[PDB]
Amino acid sequence: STQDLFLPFFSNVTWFHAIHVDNPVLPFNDGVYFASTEKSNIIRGWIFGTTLDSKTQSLLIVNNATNVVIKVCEFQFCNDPFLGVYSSANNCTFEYVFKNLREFVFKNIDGYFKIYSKHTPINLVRDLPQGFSALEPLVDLPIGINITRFQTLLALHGAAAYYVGYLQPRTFLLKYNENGTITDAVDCALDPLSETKCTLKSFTVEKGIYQTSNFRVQPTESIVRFPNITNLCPFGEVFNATRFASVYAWNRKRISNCVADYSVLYNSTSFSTFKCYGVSPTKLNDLCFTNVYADSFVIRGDEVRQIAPGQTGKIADYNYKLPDDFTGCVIAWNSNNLDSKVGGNYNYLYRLFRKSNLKPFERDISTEIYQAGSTPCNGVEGFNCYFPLQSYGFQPTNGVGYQPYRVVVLSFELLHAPATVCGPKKSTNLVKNKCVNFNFNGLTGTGVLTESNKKFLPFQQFGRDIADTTDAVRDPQTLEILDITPCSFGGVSVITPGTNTSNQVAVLYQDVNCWRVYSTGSNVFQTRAGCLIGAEHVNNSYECDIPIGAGICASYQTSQSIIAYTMSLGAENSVAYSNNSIAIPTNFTISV
Amino acid sequence: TTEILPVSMTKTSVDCTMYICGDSTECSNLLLQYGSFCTQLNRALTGIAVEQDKNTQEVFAQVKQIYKTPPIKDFGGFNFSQILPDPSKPSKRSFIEDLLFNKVTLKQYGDCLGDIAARDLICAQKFNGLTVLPPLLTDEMIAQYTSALLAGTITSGWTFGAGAALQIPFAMQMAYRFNGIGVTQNVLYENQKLIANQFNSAIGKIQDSLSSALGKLQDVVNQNAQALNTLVKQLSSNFGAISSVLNDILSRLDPPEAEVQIDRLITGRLQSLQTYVTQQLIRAAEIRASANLAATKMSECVLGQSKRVDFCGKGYHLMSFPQSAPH
Amino acid sequence: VKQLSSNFGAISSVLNDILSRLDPPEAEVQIDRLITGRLQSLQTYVTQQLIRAAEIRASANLAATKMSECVLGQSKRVDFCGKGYHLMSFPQSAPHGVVFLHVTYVPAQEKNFTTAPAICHDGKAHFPREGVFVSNGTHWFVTQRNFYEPQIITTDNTFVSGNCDVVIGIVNNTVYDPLQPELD
Amino acid sequence: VKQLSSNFGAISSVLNDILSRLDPPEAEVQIDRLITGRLQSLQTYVTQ
Ligand SMILES: *[C@@H]1O[C@H](CO)[C@@H](O[C@@H]2O[C@H](CO)[C@@H](O)[C@H](O)[C@H]2NC(C)=O)[C@H](O)[C@H]1NC(C)=O
Ligand SMILES: *[C@@H]1O[C@H](CO)[C@@H](O[C@@H]2O[C@H](CO)[C@@H](O)[C@H](O)[C@H]2NC(C)=O)[C@H](O)[C@H]1NC(C)=O
Ligand SMILES: *[C@@H]1O[C@H](CO)[C@@H](O[C@@H]2O[C@H](CO)[C@@H](O)[C@H](O)[C@H]2NC(C)=O)[C@H](O)[C@H]1NC(C)=O
Ligand SMILES: *[C@@H]1O[C@H](CO)[C@@H](O[C@@H]2O[C@H](CO)[C@@H](O)[C@H](O)[C@H]2NC(C)=O)[C@H](O)[C@H]1NC(C)=O
Ligand SMILES: *[C@@H]1O[C@H](CO)[C@@H](O[C@@H]2O[C@H](CO)[C@@H](O)[C@H](O)[C@H]2NC(C)=O)[C@H](O)[C@H]1NC(C)=O
Ligand SMILES: *[C@@H]1O[C@H](CO)[C@@H](O[C@@H]2O[C@H](CO)[C@@H](O)[C@H](O)[C@H]2NC(C)=O)[C@H](O)[C@H]1NC(C)=O
Ligand SMILES: *[C@@H]1O[C@H](CO)[C@@H](O[C@@H]2O[C@H](CO)[C@@H](O)[C@H](O)[C@H]2NC(C)=O)[C@H](O)[C@H]1NC(C)=O
Ligand SMILES: *[C@@H]1O[C@H](CO)[C@@H](O)[C@H](O)[C@H]1NC(C)=O
Ligand SMILES: *[C@@H]1O[C@H](CO)[C@@H](O)[C@H](O)[C@H]1NC(C)=O
Ligand SMILES: *[C@@H]1O[C@H](CO)[C@@H](O)[C@H](O)[C@H]1NC(C)=O
Ligand SMILES: *[C@@H]1O[C@H](CO)[C@@H](O)[C@H](O)[C@H]1NC(C)=O
Ligand SMILES: *[C@@H]1O[C@H](CO)[C@@H](O)[C@H](O)[C@H]1NC(C)=O
Ligand SMILES: *[C@@H]1O[C@H](CO)[C@@H](O)[C@H](O)[C@H]1NC(C)=O
Ligand SMILES: *[C@@H]1O[C@H](CO)[C@@H](O)[C@H](O)[C@H]1NC(C)=O
Ligand SMILES: *[C@@H]1O[C@H](CO)[C@@H](O)[C@H](O)[C@H]1NC(C)=O
Repeated sequence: STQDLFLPFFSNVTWFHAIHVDNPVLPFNDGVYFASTEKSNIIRGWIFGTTLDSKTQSLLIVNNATNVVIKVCEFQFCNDPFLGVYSSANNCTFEYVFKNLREFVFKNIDGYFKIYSKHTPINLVRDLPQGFSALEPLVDLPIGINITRFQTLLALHGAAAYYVGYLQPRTFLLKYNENGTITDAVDCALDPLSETKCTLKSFTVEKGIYQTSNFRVQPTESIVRFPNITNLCPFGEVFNATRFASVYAWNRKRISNCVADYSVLYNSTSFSTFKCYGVSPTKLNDLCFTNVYADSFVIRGDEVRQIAPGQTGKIADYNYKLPDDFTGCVIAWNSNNLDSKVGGNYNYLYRLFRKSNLKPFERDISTEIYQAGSTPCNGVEGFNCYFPLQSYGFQPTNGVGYQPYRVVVLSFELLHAPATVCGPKKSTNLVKNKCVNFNFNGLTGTGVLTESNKKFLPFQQFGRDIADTTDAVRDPQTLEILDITPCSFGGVSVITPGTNTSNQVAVLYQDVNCWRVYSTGSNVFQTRAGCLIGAEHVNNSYECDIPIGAGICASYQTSQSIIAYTMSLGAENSVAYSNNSIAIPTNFTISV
Repeated sequence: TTEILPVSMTKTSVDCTMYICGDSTECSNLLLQYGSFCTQLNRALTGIAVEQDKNTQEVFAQVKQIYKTPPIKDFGGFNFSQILPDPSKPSKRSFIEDLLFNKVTLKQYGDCLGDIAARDLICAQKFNGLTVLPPLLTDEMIAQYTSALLAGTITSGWTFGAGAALQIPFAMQMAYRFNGIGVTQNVLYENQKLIANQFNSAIGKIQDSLSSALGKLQDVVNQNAQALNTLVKQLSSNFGAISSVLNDILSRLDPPEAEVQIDRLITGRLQSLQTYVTQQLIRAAEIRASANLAATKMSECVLGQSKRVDFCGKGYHLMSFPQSAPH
Repeated sequence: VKQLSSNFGAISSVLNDILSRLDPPEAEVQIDRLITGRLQSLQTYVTQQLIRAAEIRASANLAATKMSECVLGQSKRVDFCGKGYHLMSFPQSAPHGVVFLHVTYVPAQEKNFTTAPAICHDGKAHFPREGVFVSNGTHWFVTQRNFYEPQIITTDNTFVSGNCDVVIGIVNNTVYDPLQPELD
Repeated sequence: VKQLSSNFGAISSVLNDILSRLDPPEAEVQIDRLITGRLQSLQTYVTQ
């Protein structure tokens, strides 16, 4: 078994001709299956790209009469390219120099353009043929471009026909013979029958009834609902303040009602340190933030490693302490140009002495003459009686370890309470009664939204059930409560007479009253076991062949078809009872 | 006197992916590494489910001739009206079976949408892949089987269990059974009215004691329900992860860091399913022993007269009558 | 054997692949995941083997009871040793099991008779010793219940108890009394 | 009683040894390993 991008079985491919008596621009969705039926070498290559007009980069794979040419350049392709392609080819990064069934598969993953292929002899006139043949790896090109469209390159003066299909992520069950070749496959998501084949891990199914999987619905739309925020967050009086605080009397600032679009700092501010706890830096753009605070101070360069959870040292013991469970980011940058003076800058201060370590987010500003030993000080500052604070000497000619650094600590909460910061992301309309992917204040999921009678108190945003999953939400725009429901529900079973006998099957939907069915067909029959589709109902009563349930059984009878009936319990005979009448046996039987 | 026996239990099936991942595609791609375990669990559950139908078949479907009781009820003064089927109720059940069925208390997607979900326990189960399968024989078929057994015993004695039913007057059969406990026939024939009156009064006492008992049959229902609800409740365990909610982890964390948390949750939920399946196996073995005992009692107390002490009641056994009860 | 290809949340399911490309301190965590998974697999196997062994043990106890009561004797409990009145059984060995051949007696061809509980001869009530009273239509005989072998009602064949005023369906007939001819 | 000396892939099988020498955020992962192992032992006992 393997899960990958395959062409689904029995799909619907597009067909193109070159018949005297077609080279359009096509999409390249997730990879292409390309088949070609030829006798005279008409199909000569392809061009892959996005715009194909020299503003972006394109890939040319061509077979000219003598060579195979693979180029990645900025081409001005012709509107109608052929052989008997382009005009410009300026900045080139990569360069390299019906009787036939030429099958190719094209993929584009992580900067690699992957090609598989196989050639087959055929003898036909039209229509893509039947059969099975696995393609083998051909080449893997490191091009590093964004392909979205493609166009076929043909030749001019001849009979040719080419077919295009699109790949999807599927699970397949492949079969390897004793020589190592793939001779057969099962598409595990085509049919319920195929699903039982996939589960039993065999190509043969015996007669019976099998549970397959609950009925699943895929979402159609995606929606985003963030609050109405217009202002940008104050990155300019946080990261670009003229004077910072000393680490012992560190500063704390509230932040609210602003969009957190930090891409404005890309040109503004180069950071030597930027580390986030409890969140991935790649999710910041999709989240909304609760109780945001910013802490600011200035330290020596050597001491920056101490602004982290569970650290020791004088900064982390007497000046500034982080919690063990911290959510937020630490940001630090060198500030020698701003905070160093040629004589020496003594404005910035720290605590060198404290009886005990600080608690998390506790500030100490007390200037009490520290008593080292015995013999109390009476606040006079002498032997074993020291001024508690000390200053940093910042000069332009310090070593990098001794230079000043500006530090900002951002503290926030995620996905529990109503939020007001909410990074950059555009909101859509609210759509109801459909299975839809959704994002509410950064919380993502899938399901169906309905109007709710629940009344939330003003300080709450989400509602959770016994299993702890979120089932209600206040809309951040209209302030209305909405219920969330899963869109996958209901049991399914498949009835087969045996794959040896036939491929015809019946399907039972256990939670449908006959529509949440895979196909309607005909012969829709309702039982207390559910809705049965694909079986003819008869008024007889036989012995049970295949049990369906609630007294209903099924069989494969005579033209052959699946029939569903009510099982008979046996023959009915009444005893001839009277009050003066007996029955005596006259012979016997010996039975083994 | 009355004896109560459990014969079958609830049949259940699990959608493994529905329970472990919900509708998360990433969790399903991660879970593809554990498919053998889900297939193994489902194999064990399907074995249990077919065994339940085999139990019911072995207890109730011994004889394949569906006898009918005679229209003329001349049984020497014995009145079996309380255990014979009432031909006017929708279900063709006897009066006592109707009383018994009222003493044990045992769904479309649109029916539970929104509020109703997570409040009603059955829908909470069904949104997490836990389904209950219906039995093969309905209540009406089992009632038909019991009525056939009763008609056979009161019209033909014990002959219908060895071959073809041979009719005999009911008093002469009673005299035969008196011979089988060591009492001569004339005792029955002389005391026939007293014996019939005592039998009728005793049946009345049974009836009046039921409309006022079935704990052995209610605890099976309670145990199955409690196990399914415990599985639904165990979905709020972190198992040492940041949260127990997949959607909360998938936002705020990228795939390489979300994978370790998802892996913890997957291991925990597979362990929960495994524990459920093991305890279901042990319970099914106990129900199977009980159903074998019920089949032996049906053969030896209803289809014959038993001489082994205390197998068919307290005292010298004369005859037995079966009635169907839920499970 | 098939469950050895599970990663259990490790980089690979192959130990040799992990041991190359990783040093002991980083290989230990992956190996630990694999060890936990494979111990769980062995545990599941052993538990299901225990439950299956209990079922086989119940079956073997039943087989021993059948051997004692059907082969080493004649059983009167209904349907334990076949369908019908049990006569005898023969065991045969089978791979992992036993097969029993039960020889039983089955009543074959039935005929209808009118019957009666007692006979009233001279103000006395006569009951069968070990049979049943039947009539072919015109005449009265006594027979045995499981095979039809009619006989003349005599005093060495019935027993008397009481008069004829209490038994519900008594009939009038003569009882031979096979001594009177000899005394004469 | 004897199965209480298994590490289950942790630094030690003794809780007091882990609680000294390690802070709560780093002690939690080791304690979690021990908890999972000891719950599995109790489960096996109850099944048998
Ligand atoms: C097919 O393409 C190849 C490569 O673009 C052509 O080969 C080049 O031809 C030019 C013109 O003579 C030479 O200057 C290059 O050195 C050749 N490159 C090679 C040989 O690698 C080839 O001529 C083309 N064939 C046709 C029929 O046009
Ligand atoms: C892509 O091509 C353009 C166009 O030639 C390049 O831009 C010119 O490159 C030359 C080569 O040094 C310079 O003299 C010009 O000043 C550039 N600008 C213009 C407007 O002509 C560009 O460098 C190429 N890009 C890459 C990545 O190779
Ligand atoms: C918070 O303040 C209390 C009281 O000032 C501190 O506790 C005292 O600590 C001194 C030694 O530093 C002891 O002599 C006192 O007996 C303590 N009193 C009480 C009531 O606990 C405590 O250390 C301070 N906490 C921090 C983190 O500075
Ligand atoms: C009792 O039954 C046996 C068979 O079970 C009868 O024997 C058969 O008789 C027919 C003709 O009457 C023959 O064609 C068969 O070959 C006989 N079978 C055997 C095994 O011998 C027997 O006749 C019956 N007796 C009575 C009195 O009905
Ligand atoms: C057999 O028993 C039934 C029920 O005990 C008797 O039917 C009842 O008869 C009384 C009159 O004595 C009525 O008041 C009840 O309503 C009857 N109940 C039902 C359910 O019919 C019946 O009479 C008894 N005897 C016979 C010959 O049937
Ligand atoms: C009932 O059995 C009696 C007694 O065997 C039958 O009467 C006998 O009939 C045979 C045949 O005609 C005679 O040879 C005997 O002499 C008769 N015996 C007596 C005592 O009369 C009688 O035929 C049978 N009745 C029916 C209806 O079958
Ligand atoms: C059996 O015989 C007794 C007496 O031998 C019959 O009882 C007498 O029957 C006649 C006519 O039916 C009555 O007039 C007498 O009063 C009855 N009692 C006596 C004589 O004590 C009895 O009826 C017979 N049974 C039948 C013929 O079925
Ligand atoms: C496998 O290889 C052998 C030896 O070359 C060959 O004879 C056979 O046809 C091949 N195919 C199969 C299916 O065995
Ligand atoms: C980035 O900043 C530099 C220095 O202020 C400026 O010269 C440049 O134009 C800026 N780039 C843009 C357009 O953001
Ligand atoms: C920071 O403030 C100074 C003061 O004039 C300004 O020149 C600089 O461009 C600012 N940087 C920003 C806003 O990123
Ligand atoms: C936000 O926008 C919506 C729609 O534009 C509007 O109904 C609502 O009043 C606005 N304000 C708040 C606080 O939701
Ligand atoms: C299906 O719905 C119909 C229409 O309401 C109803 O009569 C019937 O009871 C339902 N079927 C079952 C099996 O409950
Ligand atoms: C089955 O019986 C019903 C009602 O008796 C009747 O309407 C239906 O047509 C019958 N079906 C067949 C195939 O005869
Ligand atoms: C006995 O008599 C009843 C009454 O009609 C009849 O139906 C039955 O077939 C008879 N049995 C035999 C064996 O003749
Ligand atoms: C048998 O029933 C008839 C009426 O059908 C009755 O006259 C006769 O007395 C009854 N016999 C017995 C023994 O009850």
